[PDB]
Amino acid sequence: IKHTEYMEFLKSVPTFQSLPEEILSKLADVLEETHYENGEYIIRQGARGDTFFIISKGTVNVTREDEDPVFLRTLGKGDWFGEKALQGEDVRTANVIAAEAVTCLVIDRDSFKHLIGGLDDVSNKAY
Ligand SMILES: O=c1c2ncn([C@@H]3O[C@@H]4COP(=O)(O)O[C@H]4[C@H]3O)c2[nH]c2nc(-c3ccccc3)cn12
Repeated sequence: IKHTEYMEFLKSVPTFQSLPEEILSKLADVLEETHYENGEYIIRQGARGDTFFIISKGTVNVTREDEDPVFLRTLGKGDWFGEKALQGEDVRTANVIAAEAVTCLVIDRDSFKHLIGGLDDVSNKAY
């Protein structure tokens, strides 16, 4: 293997191919693979979060309640989410819901803050 599979996947993602491979190797060491089915909430707006997600398989819907939640966007393989709760306050600012069989590569806060949080795509993200 999985470490090699994770290496090969991360090297294919434009945000992460900017990273030194030794950093990619450390990420591949520590990331956890989680799996979702259609309709399964991955993140719930208003929860407190410490994890960053990279989609390695499937698609997800992002929604946010600003009564009912409005559809924001769909993300797929190679996209990522969960950074805002890692950028200051730890509140989740939107829901992310699986729309099918999903594999996310999940990075914890300690790994994120050292290895990912400085990436300009991530730190300068805007919606
Ligand atoms: O358009 C988006 C969006 N598209 C994807 N995502 C991802 O959903 C994740 C949910 O967890 P998180 O830890 O908050 O990180 C998030 C992002 O990665 C989005 N978030 C997101 N927040 C806003 C917002 C916030 C505060 C005030 C007004 C609008 C708009 N907005």
